[PDB]
Amino acid sequence: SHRKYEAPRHGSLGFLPRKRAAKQRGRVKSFPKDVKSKPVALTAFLGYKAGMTTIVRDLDRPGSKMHKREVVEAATVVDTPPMVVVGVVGYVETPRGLRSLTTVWAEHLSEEVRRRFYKNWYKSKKKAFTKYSGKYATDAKQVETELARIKKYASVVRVLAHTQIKKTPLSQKKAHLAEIQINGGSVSDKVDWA
Amino acid sequence: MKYIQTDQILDIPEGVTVDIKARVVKVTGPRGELTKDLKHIDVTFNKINNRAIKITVHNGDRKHVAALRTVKSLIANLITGVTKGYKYKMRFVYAHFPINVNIIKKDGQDYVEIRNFLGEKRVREVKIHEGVTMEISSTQKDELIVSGNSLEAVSQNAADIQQICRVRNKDIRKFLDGIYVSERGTIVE
Amino acid sequence: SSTVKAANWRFVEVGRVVLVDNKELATIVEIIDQKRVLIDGPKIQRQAIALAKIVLTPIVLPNLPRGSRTATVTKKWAAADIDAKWAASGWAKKLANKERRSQLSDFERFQVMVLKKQRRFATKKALVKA
Amino acid sequence: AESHRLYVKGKHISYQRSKSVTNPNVSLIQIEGVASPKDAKFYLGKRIAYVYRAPKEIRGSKIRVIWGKVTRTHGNNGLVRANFKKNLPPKTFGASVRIMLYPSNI
Amino acid sequence: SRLNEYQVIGRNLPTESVPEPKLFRMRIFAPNTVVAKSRYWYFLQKLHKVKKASGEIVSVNIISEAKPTKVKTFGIWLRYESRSGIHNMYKEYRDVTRVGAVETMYQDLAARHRARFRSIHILKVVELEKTDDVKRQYVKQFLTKDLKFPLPHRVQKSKKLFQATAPTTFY
Amino acid sequence: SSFEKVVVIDGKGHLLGRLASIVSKQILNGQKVVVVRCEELNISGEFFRNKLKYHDYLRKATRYNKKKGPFHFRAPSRILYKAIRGMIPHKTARGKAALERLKVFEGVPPPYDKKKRVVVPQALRVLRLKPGRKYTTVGKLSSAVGWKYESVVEKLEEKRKVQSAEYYAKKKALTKKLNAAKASTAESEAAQKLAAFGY
RNA sequence: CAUCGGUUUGGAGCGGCAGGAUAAUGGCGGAGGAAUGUGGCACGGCUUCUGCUGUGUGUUAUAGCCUCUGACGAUACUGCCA
RNA sequence: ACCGAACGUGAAGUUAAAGUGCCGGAAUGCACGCUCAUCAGACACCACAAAAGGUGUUAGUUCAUCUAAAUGAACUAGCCCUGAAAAUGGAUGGCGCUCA
RNA sequence: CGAUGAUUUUUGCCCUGCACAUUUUAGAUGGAUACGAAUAAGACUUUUUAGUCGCUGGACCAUAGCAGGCUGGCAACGGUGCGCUUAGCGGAAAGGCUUUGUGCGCUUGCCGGCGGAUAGCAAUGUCAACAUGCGCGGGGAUAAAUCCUUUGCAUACGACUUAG
Ligand SMILES: CN[C@@H]1[C@@H](O)[C@@H](O[C@@H]2[C@@H](O)[C@H](O[C@H]3O[C@H]([C@@H](C)O)[C@@H](O)[C@H](O)[C@H]3N)[C@@H](N)C[C@H]2N)OC[C@]1(C)O
Repeated sequence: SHRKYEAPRHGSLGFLPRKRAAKQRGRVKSFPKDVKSKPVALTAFLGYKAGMTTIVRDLDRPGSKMHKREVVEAATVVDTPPMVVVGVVGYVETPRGLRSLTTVWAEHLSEEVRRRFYKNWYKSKKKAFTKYSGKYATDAKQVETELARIKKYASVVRVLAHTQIKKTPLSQKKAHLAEIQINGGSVSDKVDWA
Repeated sequence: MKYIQTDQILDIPEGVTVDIKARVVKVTGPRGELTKDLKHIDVTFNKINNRAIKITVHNGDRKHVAALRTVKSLIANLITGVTKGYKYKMRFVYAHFPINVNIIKKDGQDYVEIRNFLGEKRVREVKIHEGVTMEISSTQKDELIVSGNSLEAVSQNAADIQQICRVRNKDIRKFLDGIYVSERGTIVE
Repeated sequence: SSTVKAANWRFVEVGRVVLVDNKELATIVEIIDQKRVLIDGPKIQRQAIALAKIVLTPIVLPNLPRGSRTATVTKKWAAADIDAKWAASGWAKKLANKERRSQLSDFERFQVMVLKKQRRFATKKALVKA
Repeated sequence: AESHRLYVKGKHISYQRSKSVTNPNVSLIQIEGVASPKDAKFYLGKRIAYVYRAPKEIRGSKIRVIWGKVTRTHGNNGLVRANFKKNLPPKTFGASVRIMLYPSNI
Repeated sequence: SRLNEYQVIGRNLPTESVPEPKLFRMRIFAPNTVVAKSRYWYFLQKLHKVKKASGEIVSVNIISEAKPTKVKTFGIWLRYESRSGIHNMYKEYRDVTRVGAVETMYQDLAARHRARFRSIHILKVVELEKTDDVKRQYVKQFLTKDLKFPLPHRVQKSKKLFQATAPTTFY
Repeated sequence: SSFEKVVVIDGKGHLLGRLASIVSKQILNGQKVVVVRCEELNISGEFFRNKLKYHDYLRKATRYNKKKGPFHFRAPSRILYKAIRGMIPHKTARGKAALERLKVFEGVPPPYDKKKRVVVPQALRVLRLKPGRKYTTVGKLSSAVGWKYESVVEKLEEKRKVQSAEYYAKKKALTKKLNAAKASTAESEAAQKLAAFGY
């Protein structure tokens, strides 16, 4: 028999499953659509949630009852020290979706981002990226060939960047590394900016 | 019943040429050039001479044969549009509120703008199709003139204007306001 | 001028020469309906047949009256030498060459291979010389 | 030369069967290049070999054979029926067999 | 080839009242002689009050076409039974024999009217000798001067499953 | 009719179900098949009708848990795959081994862009349908029901066609030169003697 | 592998004989006829009569067709062959 | 429980009813038509459909008007369309099929 | 499904030239032989007029030699295998398509000389790619993860975020 009385569903069926997130760092599912005619720029930035506070403002909404009047509003502080660019990734269109072609890294990586590649940093020999660094030292010609690859074939260019977590009060020493998409300009301009 | 053969004759006047190849018709005349794709119909063509063309359906049923006079009329409209041109005229009809009509160029694109239709604050903008020219008549009040080489584009674009001005939630027998086609003809009568 | 590309179909019509069973020639004497024609020829039997069972050829017997009897067909056919017209076409030559190739013995196929070898030697020489 | 073949290529298609019941004692065989019963009748009585490889050497060889013979034609498309000394195992549905040219009548 | 035309001649068995009973003939379109005699008795039992047991078949003979390689137009008069009633109709066919036209008629009534063989009586089959006698435009259109027509869109039947060249439908 | 190592079918202009039945019997009998350009396949019937049919397919889903239901694949090669799998005893080991002999692709990816492609006349739309009948292109239908890569495939196919046309121009020039060379050596002793053999 | 005996499925099988309207046709010979009327001829709108073309007339002409029929000769179909 | 056929253990041959695009042994076989459906249709028992409509298309019947280039009326019955609304997602057995 | 970092001072690991040997195989046995598009259309020629072609791949390429041996000559300056080397192109899954020069062969384009037997009148009468292992040669590189303690951005327990 039918429900005796009607009522809306409890909860949304669009946020299923209600499971634990796969990673603590939240990933950007989709980036803003690229506009070639704009200047080359980053589309995202990583920070650390510090807390909340209260502010006072004058409202500017004509027709509102609070127009030209003070309002009190909650607000959130995000601790955002500058990020460090350490690499670049090129993506090619395929009939199966975006596929990463190659990854190119900077010559020097700070200890806080290199800690990201370790589960037991204190017991390791710290070998991460030590042979890669020699790909620059000779004449960097291999690095430039990889970047030329990205210019020739990629349609989407994202930069690799990490937070400077040691400028925050956090006791965590591992930095957070993320891909941030470069929008604006040609692919060649994107690679040069990276 | 599959009539063994049906034929129609295209009359091409002294100042036009008709090039047909793989059911693509290209009609050049003094006023320009028009082209129509007929790949969706199974027909064949023969050049009788420079003034006539035979259009033929072999072993066709009732509907296929019905699609032969249609082809003749479409190509004949191409001819008469590239010779005489096509002009439709629209009269602005209203009881109380005048209908403000303007031809504008937003983003390099010609638009017909209709203002104050039945006193509404909404502004209606209808895109002007390529190859079609609109014009406010300076010899008849409250009249828009729609002209071009292609009868299809001209008539569809006049229809777009007519359809954008439909009265809602009122007795349309009483509220006759609109922009209506009042004359269909050629530029060169 | 106008220049409309017309079709270059072969027509079902009296005098049209057809192949029968990929082997024998005939000519359409009369049309029964959309699907069927009466055919006759010097080396067949006069018969009504379905157009789907025969193959139209580009050759036409000229000025064959509708309904011609076997004697008339034979006389017109001999006068026009339809067989010579057919045997000169590439279609007939390809059929004849297929028939010839299917008659080879093992030893004849061996000879074909060696002759092709000599042919190929000369052809490559002329190819570089080009 | 570089081709040494003296047999005609074939495939093991199926057993004789109705919709639900199979008969392993008769195999259906497709002979390459054969499209009609008339062409297939050339091969009636020809010997068939299914040649396969086995883990264990016998007489120093890992190659083993099941011998049969073409018995009659099957259907209208040139398939044939075959009888093997031992029924071809059903895992060989789709495998290749070798139609000999002997006993020859040419 | 499905059918043959027969004459079937029969009479009542002789009695004392009627020593020489009248011979009757029917033209029958049948697959074989057994069906031909069956049809003869069927029609004789309808038309007259006679039975098979009190009569006899006198002769059964194939009637061959007079001119089997002359193109003709036939008119056929028919009585057939529909799902709903009983109707008369007249149709025209082009053929070189009467049996060919009758076979085409049976196919045509099966196709357009769902009339099975058991539902049809053949009233009369006549070779139309003057072009003015041809009444139906679906056969009349093949009786015009210098009739010629192409056969557009030819489909070639392939022996192989896979073709290495692109299809063509020219002809 | 010959046994090939791999048969590569150009899917352009083939009717879905007829090609599917032919391919199913081919792979069941031990022949490896690759079908390319599945977005160029055809289905008889107008587009709107086949779209309605696909939406009736989408309507079917396991009520108590949609994740268990039928999985409605949208890409054209998967539409052909669904047609083929329906004609295979895919729940047996032999059916699985037959399906492993099959590959289906949008476009013509490597290595098949440099290999010969064939057609199947018993399934060709231009040869099967009556000339006036309406039909659907599977690529349009897929895009209407959620396939995301119509434009990527179109761009890549244009690039492949440019490269293939340049290939063909070179092959045609070489063939013309070879024909001249063989014409220079006609009426030779070997040429005449081969002509006596039908060659 | 060969030959035999039993059962059985085939071949583009080959050949002899019989029947029928002692096939009907066709081919050949004779008489009669007409039209979806060939040649000829006349009237034309278009082709420098460069299949021009259409319409009329009438009956083999610079094509043919249809009906009836005379004497020969086959074939199809059906059946038989110890 | 219908159709076919009734059963010792086997070899070979041939069938019944039912079938021969794939699932599935056997033809994308030969042939004449009809049908296009924004709820087509698809095999007895059997897994239903009516009264009633259609200027969709096809073939027929009977009248009538026309050079003093064909058309007008009434009707018949085929396939197709409307009439045709139920509850988990789903069943011509499935795939799929449109000169099938 | 992809990109990328680092991959054990153990005699463990990577790459590479061989040689011998073992397992495996949904099933080698000359060659998977590359335009695109239309189909009431294509192509070629002269020209946009006409002619011709297809009407199946029963095609094309390859194909002779102890499963292909050993030796001689003629004509050609070609064809072809392997091997170093050169230049370009290919990112859809490129992993392939070409190309320069150069050393060792082969050539059935033509003509010779020598060998095959007895596996007995057939018996797959054994000739493949892929993988792995072991022996030599050549080079090359020299880590981490988990437990444990810790944290509380986490938590029923596992798991997770941290630090050592
Ligand atoms: C020839 N006799 C027909 C018989 O075949 C059948 O007719 C169906 C008819 O009912 C169908 O039509 C009906 O049924 C369909 C659907 C439910 O099947 C509905 O969509 C449709 O609206 C309805 N009118 C029609 N589409 C086909 C005819 N053969 O039903 C009985 C009948 C009308 O007498």
